[PDB]
Amino acid sequence: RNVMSGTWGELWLDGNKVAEVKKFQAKMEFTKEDIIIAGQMGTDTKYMGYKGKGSITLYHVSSRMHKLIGEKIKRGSEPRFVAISKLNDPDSYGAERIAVKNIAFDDLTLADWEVGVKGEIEAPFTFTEYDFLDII
Amino acid sequence: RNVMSGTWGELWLDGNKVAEVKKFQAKMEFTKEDIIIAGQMGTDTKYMGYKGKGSITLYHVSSRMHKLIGEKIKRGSEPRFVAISKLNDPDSYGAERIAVKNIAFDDLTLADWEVGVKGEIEAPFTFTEYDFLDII
Amino acid sequence: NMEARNVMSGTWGELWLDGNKVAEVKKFQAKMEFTKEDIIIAGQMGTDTKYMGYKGKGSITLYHVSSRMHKLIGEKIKRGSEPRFVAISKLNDPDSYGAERIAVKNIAFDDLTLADWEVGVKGEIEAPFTFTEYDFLDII
Amino acid sequence: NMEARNVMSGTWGELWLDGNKVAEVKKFQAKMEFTKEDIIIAGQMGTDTKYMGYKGKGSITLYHVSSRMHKLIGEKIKRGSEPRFVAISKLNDPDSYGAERIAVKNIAFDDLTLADWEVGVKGEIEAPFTFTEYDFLDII
Amino acid sequence: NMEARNVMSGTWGELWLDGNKVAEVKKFQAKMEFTKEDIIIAGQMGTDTKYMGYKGKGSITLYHVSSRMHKLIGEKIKRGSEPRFVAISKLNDPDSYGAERIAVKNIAFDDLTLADWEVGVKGEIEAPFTFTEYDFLDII
Amino acid sequence: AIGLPSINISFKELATTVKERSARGIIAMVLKDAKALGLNEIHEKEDIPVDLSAENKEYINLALMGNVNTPNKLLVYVIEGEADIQTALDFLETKEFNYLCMPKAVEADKTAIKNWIIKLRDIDKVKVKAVLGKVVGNHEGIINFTTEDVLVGEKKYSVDEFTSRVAGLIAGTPLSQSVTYTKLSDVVDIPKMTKVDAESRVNKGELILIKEAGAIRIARGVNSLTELTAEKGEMFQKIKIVDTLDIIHSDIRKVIIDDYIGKVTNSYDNKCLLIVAIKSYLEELEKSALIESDSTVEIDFEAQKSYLKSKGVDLSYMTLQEIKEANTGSKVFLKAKIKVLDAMEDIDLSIEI
Amino acid sequence: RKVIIDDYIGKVTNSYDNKCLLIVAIKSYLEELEKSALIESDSTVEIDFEA
Repeated sequence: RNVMSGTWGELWLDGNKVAEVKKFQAKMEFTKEDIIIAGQMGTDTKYMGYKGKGSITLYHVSSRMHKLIGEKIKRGSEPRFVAISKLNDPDSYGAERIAVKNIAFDDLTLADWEVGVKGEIEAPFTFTEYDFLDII
Repeated sequence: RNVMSGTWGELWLDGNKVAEVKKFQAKMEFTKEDIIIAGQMGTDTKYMGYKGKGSITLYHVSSRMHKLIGEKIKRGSEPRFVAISKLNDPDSYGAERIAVKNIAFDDLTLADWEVGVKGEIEAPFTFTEYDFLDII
Repeated sequence: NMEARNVMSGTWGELWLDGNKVAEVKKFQAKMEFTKEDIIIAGQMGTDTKYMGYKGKGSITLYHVSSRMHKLIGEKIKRGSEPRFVAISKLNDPDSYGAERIAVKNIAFDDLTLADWEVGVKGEIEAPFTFTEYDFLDII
Repeated sequence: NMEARNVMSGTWGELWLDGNKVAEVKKFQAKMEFTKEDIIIAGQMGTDTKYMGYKGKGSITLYHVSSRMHKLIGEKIKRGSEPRFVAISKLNDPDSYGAERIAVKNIAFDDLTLADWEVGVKGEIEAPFTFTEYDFLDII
Repeated sequence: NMEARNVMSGTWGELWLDGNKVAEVKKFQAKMEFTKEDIIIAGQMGTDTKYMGYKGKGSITLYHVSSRMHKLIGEKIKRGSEPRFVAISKLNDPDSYGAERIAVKNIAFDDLTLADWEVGVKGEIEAPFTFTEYDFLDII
Repeated sequence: AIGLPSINISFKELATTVKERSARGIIAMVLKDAKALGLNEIHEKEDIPVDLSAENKEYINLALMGNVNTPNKLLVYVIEGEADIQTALDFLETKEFNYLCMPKAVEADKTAIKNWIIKLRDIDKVKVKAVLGKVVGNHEGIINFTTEDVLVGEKKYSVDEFTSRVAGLIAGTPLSQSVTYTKLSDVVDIPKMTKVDAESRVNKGELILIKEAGAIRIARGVNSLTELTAEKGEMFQKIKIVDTLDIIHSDIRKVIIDDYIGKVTNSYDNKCLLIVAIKSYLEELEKSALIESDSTVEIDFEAQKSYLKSKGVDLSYMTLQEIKEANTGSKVFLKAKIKVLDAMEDIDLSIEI
Repeated sequence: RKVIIDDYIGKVTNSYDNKCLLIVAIKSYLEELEKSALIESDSTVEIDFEA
């Protein structure tokens, strides 16, 4: 038995393959409310919703994010995208794919550099719904 | 005399044995209120209830959490589970088992990977009642 | 019997206004205020009351997606005619025991909001009303 | 004698309404408001009062698990008849000195809540009432 | 249909006052308060109301960029003549379904602010008013 | 397949009932007759076989009267005039029931019935009971009704014949209530009995009738079990408690036998899983207020110890945990502790002047 | 004795709530006897703690 290594990771953003990607991460956080029921010491919770959060980290090879969202952000209309993540370690038995839909990005990084350091860009995002392909 | 090592730890979740588990933890936190009584400098407390908290940490061998809760979370119904933890160090004299009931998970991790790093998943949870089997 | 999951959540409600489903709804509330008069009866210290009638009140709050509220009553109010509407509220939580539906009739609104906006703030419109009658449909 | 553990906790209460135990209860409160008139007596600076009667008031708040409150009075109110109920409250804390039980009689409710919900908020229903009589059962 | 992006935002509004566009505008609000009288009809418990008229109210808040409000009415008020203005509000959000425009007529202002400042605080001026008539232009 | 579109309106008057039957309660009667041989289930009065004699009709009608609700179903087995009871018992093994009664019997056949009931309860662990005329058995599954010359109507019914009415009355009682001090309207009079003799007779462990207060009523709801071991309880003499316990035992079978027999390896982990499942089942019964709270399920230590000693195992110098970890071949030993509330049957009131 | 025999022996489950209901019934009977002025109006009924 082997655990999948993250070296074998590929990302598709808006139908284009992202050649440079250091890491990818997507999570769903639930919303709960405390409810106290008469006659019981233990406290129970009621599930009332969820939120989707995540981020990307990619090397500064090109100006992808600007060409994606820059002019539309100024104009006043916010675009939404779909991203696909694939994790297929040859040692492991099977692969795994996830489709993340209705993505909105939190910020834009125009420029960032320092002497003797290779540039890196990380952009958090929030999503609403996901779909699953090639479940292990 | 020897202290049990966590290497000999096994976990059963929803009636299925969890092959990969790095650590397991469950705790009960009490609720207290400060009460000041006339004529006494020391301040006393009254116990009003308790909360159950814990988490799991397991390697990303398979897509267990999604098959557990994914569709039901979207639909609007939250499932509850029962987990059993066993700790039996051969050096120590006896074993210990605990049944944790009415478990609800705090979040769901769709995908998380990085270059050169084996994947790990940790999922916090909250519970209400516990039962003890094979006390020491 | 009693459990946390059984509590109804407001996210699962929906509201029909004049036969058209309203999707941009934030909250809906209806209530009946009884009218009671104090009566003192000789020989008893405790005061007792007599029920004489009820008054219905409520309000609707909804996101400012479109100018729906104007098209209903804006032109009719100026001319001197007051319309009456019917609203249906359904609360269907999968965890709770089924769903409850109520029809509120003879609704007349209290005010009309022509415009309300502020820089950096999302728009919302709240409209209070009064009613007279109601029905029970699929009560739990 | 006096100690912190002796203080009663509200988690241990329970409420019977019309002979049926209510499990989805959040809080219960009953009170009696006396009526007193100021009387000035010649030769004394301090004013003194005369007691003439009392008025009873209270309220019940409960989670919106089911449409219990409608089935009690909804149809009767429209026709013109007002029902009266009996409530029993028991507060039994293991640490305190036993338990106290009280019966509140001749309860008449102030209002009926047809619908109340909001997106992202759990539902709750509170109903105030007035009473006239009471009994003491197993008082401490 | 319904989506988050469809909700209008206040940053996209603008206001014309007396035919001159006001750029330093913070918020604008207009409303119509109906007048209703309670009427009790024999044989029915629920009270019903009769609509008799409406009253218009609103306010404007703007940054203290320039002394615009003085030049309009300051000299006329002392002499005994009250002017009437016309305001147009347009709300045009690119994401929402188009834009809505409303003209508010016969506006009369409630007060005039000669001076208002405090150390370390930016200046703002808010002016409430009352109106009588309105038009609908390009309603959604 | 697809037919023409159809709109049909049906009117039915589903209001023809009184003294509705309970969901629980199944009575099995085996009879000797020349006709209608075989099993003939009787749901109600309208479906009664016509070829039966008058005696069997009278016995069935006696068994058709309950306390508050009528019994759910009646299984009437008819045997020929000269036949052995073994075939009827073997046929009845396939069927399921709660009580079995014999209107017409002999002394020797009662012994066979008692032996069959004991073997079924112990060896096969199937919880059923029988009502017998004069059997002195010392088992909780046996009920002996020992009053004679019951005058129902104008006939001196025998004790064995009235065991049918006793069984029907027992089956009709709801779970909450008991059978103590329940009045029998049909009965007219009883042979003379002094109070102290009746008290001693019921103390020995018997089912009797007495004349107290307004009319005739059952003295007590005790069982035939008359001696108590350390393991056995004093609560096992009451019929209501035993009925609830047997209902629970039969219900847990859909958890145990359906899945955990022949489909799961016998390892201590699976034993713990089964224990957890049983406890979780018992919690639901507690929440419905059928039994009291704080019910524990755990491994039967003493029975497992005895089984281990039966084979070649030196029980000395073994840890208690080591004893529990032992693999007992292909058998599992479990023990549960539950409490059932009894009905009000005794009152002691003291008044201060 | 008649009141207890008629409705309580064998027809209720011996729980605390049923005991309270029986206590209420006995108290109601004593209060009924009060109006005929046979005994005094200070009657109390409760559980025999020591027994």
